Amino acid sequence: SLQLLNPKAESLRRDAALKVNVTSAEGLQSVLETNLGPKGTLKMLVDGAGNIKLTKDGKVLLTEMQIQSPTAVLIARAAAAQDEITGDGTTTVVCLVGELLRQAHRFIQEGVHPRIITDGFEIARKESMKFLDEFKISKTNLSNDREFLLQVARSSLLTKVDADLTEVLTPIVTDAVLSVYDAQADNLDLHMVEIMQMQHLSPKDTTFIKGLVLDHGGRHPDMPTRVKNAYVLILNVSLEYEKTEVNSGFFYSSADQRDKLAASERKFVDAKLKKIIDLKNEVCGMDPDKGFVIINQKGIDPMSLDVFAKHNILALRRAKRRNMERLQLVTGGEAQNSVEDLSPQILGFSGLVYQETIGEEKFTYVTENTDPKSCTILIKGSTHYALAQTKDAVRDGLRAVANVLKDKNIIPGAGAFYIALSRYLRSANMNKLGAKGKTKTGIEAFAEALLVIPKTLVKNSGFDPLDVLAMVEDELDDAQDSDETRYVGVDLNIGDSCDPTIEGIWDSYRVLRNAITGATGIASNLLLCDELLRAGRS
Amino acid sequence: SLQLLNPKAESLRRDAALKVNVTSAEGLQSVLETNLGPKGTLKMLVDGAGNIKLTKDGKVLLTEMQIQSPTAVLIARAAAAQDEITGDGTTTVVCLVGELLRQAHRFIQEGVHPRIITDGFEIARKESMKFLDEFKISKTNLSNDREFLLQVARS
Amino acid sequence: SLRLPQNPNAGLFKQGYNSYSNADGQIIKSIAAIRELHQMCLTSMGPCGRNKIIVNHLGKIIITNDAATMLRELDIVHPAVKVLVMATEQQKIDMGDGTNLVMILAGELLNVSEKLISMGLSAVEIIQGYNMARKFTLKELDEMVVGEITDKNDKNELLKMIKPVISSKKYGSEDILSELVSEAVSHVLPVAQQAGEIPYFNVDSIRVVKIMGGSLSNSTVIKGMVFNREPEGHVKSLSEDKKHKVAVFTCPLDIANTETKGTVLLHNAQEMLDFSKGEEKQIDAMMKEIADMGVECIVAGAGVGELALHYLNRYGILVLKVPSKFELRRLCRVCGATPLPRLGAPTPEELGLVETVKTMEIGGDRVTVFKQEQGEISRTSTIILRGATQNNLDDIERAIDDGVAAVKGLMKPSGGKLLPGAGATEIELISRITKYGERTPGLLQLAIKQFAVAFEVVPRTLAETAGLDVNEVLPNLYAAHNVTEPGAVKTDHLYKGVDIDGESDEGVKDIREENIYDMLATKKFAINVATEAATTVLSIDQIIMAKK
Amino acid sequence: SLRLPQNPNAGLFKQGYNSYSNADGQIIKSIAAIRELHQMCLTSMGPCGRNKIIVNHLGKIIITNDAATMLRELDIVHPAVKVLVMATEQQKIDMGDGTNLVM
Amino acid sequence: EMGRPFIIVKDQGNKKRQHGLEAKKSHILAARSVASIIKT
Amino acid sequence: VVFMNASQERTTGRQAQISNITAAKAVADVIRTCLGPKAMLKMLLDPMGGLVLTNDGHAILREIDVAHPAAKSMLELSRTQDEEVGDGTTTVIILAGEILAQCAPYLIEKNIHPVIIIQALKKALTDALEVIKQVSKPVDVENDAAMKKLIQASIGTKYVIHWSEKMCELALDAVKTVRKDLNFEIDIKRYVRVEKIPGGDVLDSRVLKGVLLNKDVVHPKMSRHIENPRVVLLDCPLEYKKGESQTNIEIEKEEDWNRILQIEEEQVQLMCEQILAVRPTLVITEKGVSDLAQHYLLKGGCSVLRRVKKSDNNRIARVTGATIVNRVEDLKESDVGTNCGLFKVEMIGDEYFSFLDNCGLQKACTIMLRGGSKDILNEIDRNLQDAMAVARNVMLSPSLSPGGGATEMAVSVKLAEKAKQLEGIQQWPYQAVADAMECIPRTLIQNAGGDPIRLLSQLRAKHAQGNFTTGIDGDKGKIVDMVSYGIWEPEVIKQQSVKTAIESACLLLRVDDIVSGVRK
Amino acid sequence: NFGSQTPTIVVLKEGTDASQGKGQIISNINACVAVQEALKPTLGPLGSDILIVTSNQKTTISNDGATILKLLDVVHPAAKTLVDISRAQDAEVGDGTTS
Repeated sequence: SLQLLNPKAESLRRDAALKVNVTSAEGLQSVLETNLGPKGTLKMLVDGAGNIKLTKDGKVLLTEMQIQSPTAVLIARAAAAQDEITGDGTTTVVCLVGELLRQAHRFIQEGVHPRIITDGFEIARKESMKFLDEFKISKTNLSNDREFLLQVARSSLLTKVDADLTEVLTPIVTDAVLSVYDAQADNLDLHMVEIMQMQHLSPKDTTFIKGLVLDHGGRHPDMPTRVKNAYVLILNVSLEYEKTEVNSGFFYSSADQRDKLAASERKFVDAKLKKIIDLKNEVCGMDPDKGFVIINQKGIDPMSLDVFAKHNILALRRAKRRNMERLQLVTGGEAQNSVEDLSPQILGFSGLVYQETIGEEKFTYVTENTDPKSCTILIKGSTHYALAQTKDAVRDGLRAVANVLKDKNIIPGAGAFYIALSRYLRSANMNKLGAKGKTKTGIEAFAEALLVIPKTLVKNSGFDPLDVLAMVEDELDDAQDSDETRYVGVDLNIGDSCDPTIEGIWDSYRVLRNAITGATGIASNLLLCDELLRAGRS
Repeated sequence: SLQLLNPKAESLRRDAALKVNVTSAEGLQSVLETNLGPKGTLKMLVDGAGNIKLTKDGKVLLTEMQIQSPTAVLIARAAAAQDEITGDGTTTVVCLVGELLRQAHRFIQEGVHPRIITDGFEIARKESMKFLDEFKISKTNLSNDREFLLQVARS
Repeated sequence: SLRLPQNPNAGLFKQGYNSYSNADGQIIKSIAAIRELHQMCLTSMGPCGRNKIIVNHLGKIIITNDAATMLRELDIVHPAVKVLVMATEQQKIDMGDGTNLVMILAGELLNVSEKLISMGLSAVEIIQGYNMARKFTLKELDEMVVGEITDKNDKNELLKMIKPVISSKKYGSEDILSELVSEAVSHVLPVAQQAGEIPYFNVDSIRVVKIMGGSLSNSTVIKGMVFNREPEGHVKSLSEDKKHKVAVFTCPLDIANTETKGTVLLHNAQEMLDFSKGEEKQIDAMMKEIADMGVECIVAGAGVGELALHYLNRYGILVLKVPSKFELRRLCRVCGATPLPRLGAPTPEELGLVETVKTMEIGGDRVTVFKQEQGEISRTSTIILRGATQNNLDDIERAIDDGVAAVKGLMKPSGGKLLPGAGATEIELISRITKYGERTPGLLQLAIKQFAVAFEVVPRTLAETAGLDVNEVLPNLYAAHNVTEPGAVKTDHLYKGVDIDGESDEGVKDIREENIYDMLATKKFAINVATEAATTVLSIDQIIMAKK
Repeated sequence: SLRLPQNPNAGLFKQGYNSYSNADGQIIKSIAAIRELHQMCLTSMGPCGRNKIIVNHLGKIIITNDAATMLRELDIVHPAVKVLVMATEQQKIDMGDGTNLVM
Repeated sequence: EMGRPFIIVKDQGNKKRQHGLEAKKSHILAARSVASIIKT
Repeated sequence: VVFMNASQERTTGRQAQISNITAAKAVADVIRTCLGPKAMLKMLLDPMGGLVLTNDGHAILREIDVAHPAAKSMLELSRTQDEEVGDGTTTVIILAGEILAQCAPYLIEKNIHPVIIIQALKKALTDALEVIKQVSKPVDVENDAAMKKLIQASIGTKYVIHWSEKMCELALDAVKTVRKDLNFEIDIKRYVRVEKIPGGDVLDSRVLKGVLLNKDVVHPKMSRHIENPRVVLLDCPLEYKKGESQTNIEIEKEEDWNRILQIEEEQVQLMCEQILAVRPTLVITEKGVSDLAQHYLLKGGCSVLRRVKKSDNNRIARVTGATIVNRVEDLKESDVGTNCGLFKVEMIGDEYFSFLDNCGLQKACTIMLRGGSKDILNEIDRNLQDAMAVARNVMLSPSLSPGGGATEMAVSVKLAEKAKQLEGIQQWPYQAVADAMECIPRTLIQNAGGDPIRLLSQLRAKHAQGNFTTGIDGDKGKIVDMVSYGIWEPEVIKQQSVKTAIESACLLLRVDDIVSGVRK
Repeated sequence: NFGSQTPTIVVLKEGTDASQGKGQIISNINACVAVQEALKPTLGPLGSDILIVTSNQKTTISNDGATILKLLDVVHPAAKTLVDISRAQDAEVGDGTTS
């Protein structure tokens, strides 16, 4: 009856739209299921411009590839929102949504109405949240031990690159925090670390720096590259005027005023430079090994470069907006706009400042600080995609170690949490039901659908997932009567079980909590949508 | 590697071909799903020539309507041949073939090889023949019971 | 998000195949598709019904109000409409009467079914509601019958049968059209009362000849068949009377030719000189035996050579050409002759009797008069139909066939079994089925009560086409049926019916004086076909079409 | 049996996207594709190596045996070749010697 | 017109109709063209 | 000639009436599955690409382009129900679509003139409002526990019924915060702020009184946590103001150009001194802020926020109590925001968020909704607006009417008794409304999987016993009264649904012709 | 169900005209009056004649109502009734076909 409204309008009702939601989610899952696990496949994104991007994360894949199917758009927007807050779980949510639909679609053909199916999802999900509190283990972060942070950070890097580069990047992402902590304030910000993209050495030769690194080099040759003692002066004012707000001009009566009107603009430039030179010599005069460095956010007049060249002052222009807040944390100084107010107290301190020339550009390196409140990570690569592949591995590793400090509870990984929910959701007894036979249908579909995560890991390794999970159920049966608590994981090497706590594999709290809740809403709305309609004016 | 053998060719294999037999047989069974049973739906066929075919027989639906999918062609020739010799079973075979592909498709995604799945079909089918001997009920034609022929004809 | 999946895995069938099911309001669209052609036949119902013009692809125009004839030239698309189209054609062939009733009744059963489906009634329960109500309907038709035709032929009694049937088709003048058809029926009846023989009648015996020009009042009834023919040798008024002896030959008149390689063989000039005079003596010897028997007319079934037509003009023998077959077959039934293929002397017992053969100008061309007289009665009489337009001549020919088909209804059953006309048949069934719906417990009473509501279309159609308000006239008619039956017998209130124009307010007293009645044998098959036509549409849950 | 099912995944992603995966091709197949450009560098290696003429869409002709210079002016649709092209670009930028050995 | 095509005779737009004084003027001038040819 | 260039051909008579009724029925037929607690969902595709998945009646109609001219009037009926009330937009089209469906076999069959039917529809509309008024009972508007069960009426259909226990606490404090004494509470949706934050959990939410801004601080030294915040709203930008007269300065002496830049720096410092007179802790402006005015406010500890939405400034003035003043010379201690507290900037990777907590009766609140995805979060936003709209009509009038099939059937029973007593030409169109009120209770059974034949047959027999509280269950389909389960809806929702359907039915029945091609 | 199009079934084949409304029977009246317009000046001994040229370029001059309608090919259904009465009047009496 839709064509009577519009001739070009189309629709698919009841099972016509139901087959779309099950197939489109299964087709999208089949592509992204091969990326789950350390043995997962590597996708190469090639656009019309010829750019090559190698990443195993579903956030970049779904962003570069436009999805025509409307059903998979909900999964892409759900996996995108999962990467925003938790920085992880893109592939996990995609694999859960498609599995919740296929398991529930089998009961629909048996005569089960989708309404009671959605009831079994919400009741079983609330019981999983209660089990999540008992299954998680609280940790003490006051000791700041390295061994605990290395194993958690390595687990996220094993899903990106091989084990050779993982061992190199593991202490880097572990050192990504270090001196940044607060006991009372609880505020933790990962935007203070800088991601540098440059081609130098090899991707495995990168190292961590304890201080800020800038991409701007010395504008004048006489500016000393290496400075033992430097006082960073933050200047947000532009020394070179781009334009005057009020329109004005210079009208000279005689040619003698031409050089005078040109010197009139020299007074305002020298007025800002007069207080800067007096600030350097204010501390101590004729003092070797002590330099003075200015980092400016706006442009610097090339004419004024010779003013600082005689005093051996390093100047940097066109700094990033996020760089101003980082100068206070690293150098310990204070952000200043104009030069009207200066003092040695607001100046920063650095133990080593040097610059290196890579290609046609020069980069500024600042390190050796007393109590630096921020740091940076230098990402080097041998090609174009090496900068994008390592960056996606670090950014996904930053959010992993952040949840450890934000939440002291750590949940073991390697599919140990999904297997534990299988036996718990089989029989709920009289605890939570709400109906006779109506609710138990949706709970059974949600319980067997959580086993796709451990089975997908085995399929990427080339083994039999049914044989791996067979020995898992046999161990959990004997562990209950032996009065011993054991966490059974999945090992992809020999095709046997393992212990995630001993093997060093753990998962974040916010990633697993938002994955179950996020995938439940996506799969529920698709089961509750019986019609797919398209209408509008072209 | 087929693009090197032929300039223009179309092929689908493994997971692409696995969805061919499962999905195509699912759409064919759904047409005859409402057909099976005495309360089943009634379908009318009208071609471009003006002829009208109104019947509940699944064989007329397969012969009159062309099928582009090659998977259902194997099912259509099997369902038609069932009605030829036995006069019945057109919609029954379609419901058996289409459903057995989907029931076995869930384990194919689990990593089970298709050969050991089909090997279990013959083992389970041979037991249906041994059970068929004890399941059937013997009837003697020497009684010449008319009521027995009435109830069978009404099926 | 930009483009839909466009029904994936739809490649199982060709792109021209479409699936339509009772769900998604398509069963309502099928009922709504009936109302498009239903209102076309509503204005054509009754004596005030309006004829329709339908132009085919060849340019032929047939103007008729008959629902069975109009649906022939129309191209039908919707499949369930063809169920209604082919249902009206069967009623015209079988009983030759009640064609517009099957079209209207089967269309109203689907209209009242739209409310039945909306209330949740399954297609199975709706079919059982009409089948149980139809069986009670056919039983009440035999209880409400009044009067009988009794004797086969009567001057007055034939005005109560053919006349009310032809009143709806080209109303015009009443007694003019009724006398022309009623006269031709009395000629084809074998009569032979008290003999105990089984009566017989043929619907193809009476033939209608369409002749343009003149007026309807100038039409007459001819006991013989009338064709357009030009006599070859001469024309004869045959005033010498003493009737005639006529013979009919289905084979042409000519020298018998070998079916394989007919060839003239002449060895010498002696055989060539006698070859020209030899063929002249063959026809002379064959035609002499026919002329000696007193045969003044010979009917030929094919082309006759010129050598054979020469000796036929010598003895003054007329020549008639009867092409094809059926035209010659009905000629022998008039004179009672038996054709024989040979050219020899016919048997005197197989010769026919025709008193006069005349050739006069009627519509501008020469027609031959086979008309019979009082004695030596003949069968298969023809009716000369004069009209100004050829379009009126076509439907009146079918209007006469409706009266001829009504004569067939006087043979197979025990009698005529006249029913109250003017829509009084369908109105009385409303109060009887309403009481029948209450006597049946359960949920099946919903379809039974609505089955009697569909009978309200007959009084509403006759009132709407008459230029009267259906809201004022129809409830005033139930006042006669709302008083049921009194404490005394002899209740004449069953004769109340719907009146056209005039003073309105019901009227025409009892229809017994009006003499318009209906046939019981027609209403039996009219309800059965119309019910199965609507049942077939409701019994189809899914409709599949090809190429469109 | 005339038309293929077209697969359900045809509606997923777009028709312009092409897929090469394990068992779907590549796997020493695409390795045989770069042998055309690999043989190009084999003839240019050594003091007896052969120079190659390359005409860019702009019309400028650059005749050299350097693999880093030749692969720069060539427009190559095959993506995995760019992995080898960008590998030779670093050899020229940093060390500046041995570009033919890397390819 | 009321919105429906009105065609009395086939080839409606092909055939033309002349009436009134213009129909008589075209007939006289048609004879004058033939007359001036024959008068010479 | 062509005469009229617009639809020279005309379709009039019964052909135009069928096209208007058939197209109007198709509008209600698609949303039949959208009614009830078991109702399904509908997905829509706009030409922009944004996907909208909801069961709401209005959201489906306005996003579908209908080529039928008369069927577009059915699309705007939900806008009347949404703008005036916001609840019951689905029942309006189902009722209005059933009227024309029931009124169809009259002009074609009974040949009754439309105006004759219109006179019957207006008389049936007056009697319908009296039946709804009689079945309505007053309740306490100050009872918090009673208003929680009333909001669950529209929630039972929506997917948020799982969070309904939490959702009622969010919508209750939202309406109570913005309302004030004066036409009674005169609450307006514009004062309620609903912010959509991707990610998080739906079970964890809180009602925040204030304005949630996504803008970061303009300077790193700016304190993100203030114990006693003071908000001063300024519409004038802190950047140097330029005159619109396009003043051109002719510079002659050498000290003229250097003085212009100094005066520009003196006025920016002067405008900061006018602000520091009251010593505000916070500064919020709707325009850009220059880098020179940032340093002058560092000594006073003035946190500056730039590029704030224009409508958000009016919402800040309600919570903080500050008065908006454009010029810095008129700033006084009375115009400074007071009683505000709990100013903190929480660190989230996506955006920087600022929190405000209040201690002239008009207030405002910002509800932070955390969903599982951006598209589901758009659904909770729409479900929260419809949940707060139910509490509006409860606070306007104490009248409360039953729902769930009890109100619709209570009217049809009263219309059946008066119909037999009319005995006139208007008796037939008067019975059309009685059968039109049956679509809503019949739809609830078809979506629940029950048998509408046996349930509706015994349902009418219950209303004849003298009780109007008998409804239809959405799950089991029981005939049990609605007093036990507690379904109740404001009378305004029932009145606006009946009034709109009657006024819309009379509009389409008066259209005897459809013409196009005008191109105004 | 076999496709997302789901075409709407039309009762009559494409190309069929419409009817009912207002003025459908009036269209048949104006068709006969327009044909009458040509035969009116041909009535009476002082009447005029009509020149008709067919597609074969056959010149014919006739004031007779029967002959004029034979030259032109009338595709209008209602206007052909005037042709039948003109040929029927000419067949029997032969005069008065114009009247």
